Amino acid sequence: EPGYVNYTKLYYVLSLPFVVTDLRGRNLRPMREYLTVEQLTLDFEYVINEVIRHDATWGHQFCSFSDYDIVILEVCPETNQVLINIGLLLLAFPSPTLRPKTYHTSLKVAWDLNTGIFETVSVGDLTEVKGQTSGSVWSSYRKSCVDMVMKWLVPESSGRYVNRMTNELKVLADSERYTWIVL
Amino acid sequence: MSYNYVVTAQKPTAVNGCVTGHFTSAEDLNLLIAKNTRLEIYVVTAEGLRPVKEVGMYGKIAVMELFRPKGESKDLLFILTAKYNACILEYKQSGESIDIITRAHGNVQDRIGRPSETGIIGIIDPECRMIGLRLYDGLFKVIPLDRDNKELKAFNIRLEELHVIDVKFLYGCQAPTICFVYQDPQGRHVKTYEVSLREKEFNKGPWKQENVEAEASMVIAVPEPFGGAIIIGQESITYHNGDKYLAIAPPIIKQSTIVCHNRVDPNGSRYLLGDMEGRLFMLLLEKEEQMDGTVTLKDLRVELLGETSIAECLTYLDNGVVFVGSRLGDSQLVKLNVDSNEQGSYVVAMETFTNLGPIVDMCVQLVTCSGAFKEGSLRIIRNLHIRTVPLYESPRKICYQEVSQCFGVLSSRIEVQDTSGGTTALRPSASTQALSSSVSSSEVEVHNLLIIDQHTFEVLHAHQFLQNEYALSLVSCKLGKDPNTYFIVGTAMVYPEEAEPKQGRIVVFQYSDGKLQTVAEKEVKGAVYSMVEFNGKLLASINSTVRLYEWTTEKELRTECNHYNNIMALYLKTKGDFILVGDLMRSVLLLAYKPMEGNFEEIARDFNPNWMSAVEILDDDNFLGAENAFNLFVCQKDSTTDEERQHLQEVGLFHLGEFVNVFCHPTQGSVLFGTVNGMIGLVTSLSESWYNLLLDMQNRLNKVIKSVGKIEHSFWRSFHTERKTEPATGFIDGDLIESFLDISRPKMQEVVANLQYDDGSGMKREATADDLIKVVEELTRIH
Amino acid sequence: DFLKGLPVYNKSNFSRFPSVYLPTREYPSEQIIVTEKTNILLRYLHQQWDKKNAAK
Amino acid sequence: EHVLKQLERVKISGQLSPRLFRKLPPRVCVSLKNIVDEDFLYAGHIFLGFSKCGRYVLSYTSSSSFYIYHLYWWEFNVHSKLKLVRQVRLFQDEEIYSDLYLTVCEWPSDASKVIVFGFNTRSANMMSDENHRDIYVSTVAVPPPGRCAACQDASRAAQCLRHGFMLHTKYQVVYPFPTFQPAFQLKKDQVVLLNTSYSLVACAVSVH
Amino acid sequence: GRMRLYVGSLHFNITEDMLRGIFEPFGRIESIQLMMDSETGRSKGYGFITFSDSECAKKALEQLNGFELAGRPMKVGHVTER
Ligand SMILES: Cc1ccc(NS(=O)(=O)c2cccc(C#N)c2)c2[nH]cc(C#N)c12
Ligand SMILES: [Zn+2]
Repeated sequence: EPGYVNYTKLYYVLSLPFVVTDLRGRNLRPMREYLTVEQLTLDFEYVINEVIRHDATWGHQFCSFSDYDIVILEVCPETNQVLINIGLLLLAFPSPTLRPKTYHTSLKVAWDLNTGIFETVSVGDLTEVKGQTSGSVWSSYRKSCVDMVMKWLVPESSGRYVNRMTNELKVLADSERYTWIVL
Repeated sequence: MSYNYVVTAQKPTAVNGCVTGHFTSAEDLNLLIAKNTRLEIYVVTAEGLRPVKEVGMYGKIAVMELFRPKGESKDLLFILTAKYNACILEYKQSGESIDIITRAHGNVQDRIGRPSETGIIGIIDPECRMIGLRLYDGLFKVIPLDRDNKELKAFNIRLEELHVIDVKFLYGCQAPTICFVYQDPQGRHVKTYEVSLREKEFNKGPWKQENVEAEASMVIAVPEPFGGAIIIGQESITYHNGDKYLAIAPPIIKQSTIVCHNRVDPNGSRYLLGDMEGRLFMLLLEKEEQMDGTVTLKDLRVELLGETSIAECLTYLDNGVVFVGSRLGDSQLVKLNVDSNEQGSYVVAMETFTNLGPIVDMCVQLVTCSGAFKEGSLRIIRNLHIRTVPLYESPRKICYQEVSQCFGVLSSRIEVQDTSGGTTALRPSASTQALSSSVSSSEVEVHNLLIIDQHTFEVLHAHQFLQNEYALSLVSCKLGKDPNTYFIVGTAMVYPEEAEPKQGRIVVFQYSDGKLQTVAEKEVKGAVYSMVEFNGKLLASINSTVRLYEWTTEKELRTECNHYNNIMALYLKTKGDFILVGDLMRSVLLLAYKPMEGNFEEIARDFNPNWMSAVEILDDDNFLGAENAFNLFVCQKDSTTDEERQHLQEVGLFHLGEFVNVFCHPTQGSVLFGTVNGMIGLVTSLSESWYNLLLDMQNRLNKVIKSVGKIEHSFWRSFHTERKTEPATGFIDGDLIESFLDISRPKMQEVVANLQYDDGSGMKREATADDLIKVVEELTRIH
Repeated sequence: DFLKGLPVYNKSNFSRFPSVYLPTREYPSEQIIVTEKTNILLRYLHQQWDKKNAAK
Repeated sequence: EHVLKQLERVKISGQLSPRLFRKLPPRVCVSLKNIVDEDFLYAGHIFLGFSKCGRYVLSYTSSSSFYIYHLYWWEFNVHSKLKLVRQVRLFQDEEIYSDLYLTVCEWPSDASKVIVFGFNTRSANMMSDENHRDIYVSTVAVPPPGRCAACQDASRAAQCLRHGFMLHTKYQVVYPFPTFQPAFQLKKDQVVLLNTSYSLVACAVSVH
Repeated sequence: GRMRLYVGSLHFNITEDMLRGIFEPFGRIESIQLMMDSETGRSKGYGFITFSDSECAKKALEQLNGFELAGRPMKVGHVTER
């Protein structure tokens, strides 16, 4: 139902573009009459403008936003909720204490995957970027996201770990069976 | 397809927990005992303990606490199972009718969160404001205790301290306050937090964090007027309460770790402390009355009372009587008296309760290697009739030698490194009290092979192995074309510098004229974990290699073939030319010895992650496994492509609820098993039709038989690990089906209602109560 | 000695010196135990932003 | 703490878990050289490690104006040679003119599929373009664990949809370049959260 | 010119992807290698980040050296390149 959400569903048997195929190369059969692909989108641009309009106290002094950086803070598979932090470079007039200034802020937003509906959980204070470069601000922003996830880091079970493998490694370990492959 | 039936021969005997309180009536002083899944309720009467009722919970009892919220005339019981089933139970008696009411229940498991190292901890606030649960690292679960609401909405609070050792709720606090010992890279520390039900968060604790002893292992919440907390370590005992900080470092406690405590006096003036060696102490809190009415703690004193069984838990009862709940030995009722006896002890045993656990090995009528340390014994079980043979040291392995009319028992005793040259024993035991003894050629564990008479169980001979040599495996058999029967021992060299064994021996002994003669020795480059007679050859597993040895006419072991694809080949079982290999970390595998090839052939392997405890061959095509998560599983050859034949399928799954250390050989076959809790069970095979009838009967019994705490039987017996949860398959709970004979006649008719089904090799029956009574009665005769 | 004067709930308890419970079809409950579904980080941020909303 | 002292504790406690053997050294160490097939020496595979169950060991190929990527499944059996099970062509009908930093991931409970995230240091067009970056993501089905009734139905040397499908997608990201967060992106089984710098897309692939 | 930096005094749970996210906004990175313990199976707390541009690496050091990432003050410096 909302304008910020877009959902697409496609079925197969023998927005982002999908080149669904078999192990050989055949592009299968794209139809809606088996494989099931789902695509739930969340437009950052819409969310930012919506949260500033209704949930930012400083919303009246806002002019326009420039770049934005989205860092996921939490994924709850039981409640199907994605907690995203929205780093934002914007233009706004200051308090009556004008002249338009560049500021940086953080917008925490909870995104429901069952409904597709987002909810705002935090609106940051407008902090001035005085002669700090674009890289300076995004580095400090991400550093705060890292800081938070580490602060709230609760150890997960053995069996619920996301395995991540990459080689540009001395040993390939099978932790659970205390087996190493020495390279 | 494989169909199995599991039934209990002997219920668990080890005591995991015990609490005192007023559960049955406000007047009755009760004793509640937890024996794994079993809850025993007693009334402390003039005669001792009057049993009230024993209830089997559909779960391993992890938390057992009595509490009285305001408005209750009697204490309510809180129980949490190993599967995270939480319940508040109320005892109700109406004349001769007895009922255990489930006041509230639910599962308090989290999908996130990893089980904590020091396990599930369950604490109740003194003012019954809430229940505190430490289930996972990083999280503290709080169940609010509100009586005027449909649901008890439990919540998690983040704990920065990811490694908590022990926690308790403090007394005399305006705000519910937890006091806990935690570990971090800077050591161990004691910290407090106030618990806010309104904000669903922690607030700054009443007193500052204090640094504690490196091995500070338990917290004691001292009641009013003292208040505060006692922290017990390896070398010290401290008291903390805001301003106050008392510390005693008594040398008495240094030798052994204190592992249990029990409040004697309601005001916390005296506590009983039990250590790993079975020593019993009295912790004394000396008070000072203040003029403002309050009482302050002036000093701490510990005094040794005597010796009891190695206590898992202690509970003071009434009139100087203490219940000693033992896990490694027999449970006791001990009397405390002010006048010391002949040895100077203030503790006198009143009663002894047989505990078969841990069954670390057994023989077949049944002979087990029971208990550990000073509680080490042999137990002879037949038609149940139990005979106990005290060893006063750890029995490890047992084997029977019919031709010598004796048993071979591997055992270990603790000796201490003193001011003098070598080491000396602390207590007399089987290995030091044998009729005759020998020593090998060419604190610490001293390993021995004991020759014990099959009739008297007298220690005929004790052979001591080399300095730092551990005896791991044992067989009694005849090898090759040699007519003689030998006691074969597999060893490992355990040094106080290295972690993994890189040296060991296979030693062939012959017992004759009351003495043991070393026939042959074979050096290995690792630990000889398991050995099995295999078609007149010796099958042995050294670290990660399974090896076949031939016995020459020259009385020597000659290696024939090797299989190297293992991580830790700990368990071996054979049937004909087939070998079932059990790995500590890599599930199971099937090998085949190829006689005309003189080598092994890797037939099939179970590709499932499983940390094995024991294995057994049911038949040529069905293999039984028991793992670390207390489940049983059955592997079958996939019944075709070579890759498909190389894959063992787990066709049977069942949550046993016990840790199996040994398997040994209507229904077909009898595999008896020994567990850590001293429970003894039987596994047997069923036909497809027998299974189908008994499974329908289980579903019908579950609709009629009620569960305490409202735990579903199906949930309880579901195969469960940290990786997966699956409903039990191809397994019948014999205990559940046997309970049909114990239900009333009107309830039997509702169970067998519109039941015919029964396809006894062909067509359908028409089942009555009497038809099934005859079925269940024949099944009770299997054990 | 400090082993004299042990607790006495009743003197008539040790001076002198179990049936299986098969719950028959009978089920009267009272309450259920449930766990808070919502994440602890979300709950906290919800809690802090709702306190900022109260800040009049 | 000696392994045998640790093992004895197990027998009398019934407490056997990997988070107890945590501090002890590996039980088995085998060199890659002694388990790798000699015909794959000239191939130049890049070994990635073990799948969550110790059954498989994965590797990739960065074969060559354009680059072609391949994902391999090797059957592991401690000292035995690795046996090749599955070889798939990553990022179908996609011409990559720069060597990608690829990462193979696995879901918490779903052992049916794997995800391959490959990205270049900076996008192109021939000439390196500083404002863009190319993200390539492939969802590949893992080989069947045992005998499969649907797989048995074959006309050539093959695999059913459940145990033999592939999914491909490509997207351009802008400054600040979105962070790679593999643990959160795959926290929900069968969903990949993809930050396209303009939107976050929830991608669910499931076979019924 | 091409410059390589030394990043140290890091929290052991800081990932290569986290380091990439923190350093990437200053300029293009050719390579990042966070040093891992073979025996622990966890970060050593140090690594090397190689920017395509020397002036971009200079600003990354100026803005990140001595500043706390997860409570630990980060040590960003230069390297031999000889
Ligand atoms: C802020 C942040 C959080 C998490 C990850 N990666 S992750 O999702 O794989 C993850 C999640 C939780 C803990 C760990 C660990 N150790 C890893 C990040 N990668 C780059 C980031 C930036 N800036 C970043
Ligand atoms: Zn298939």
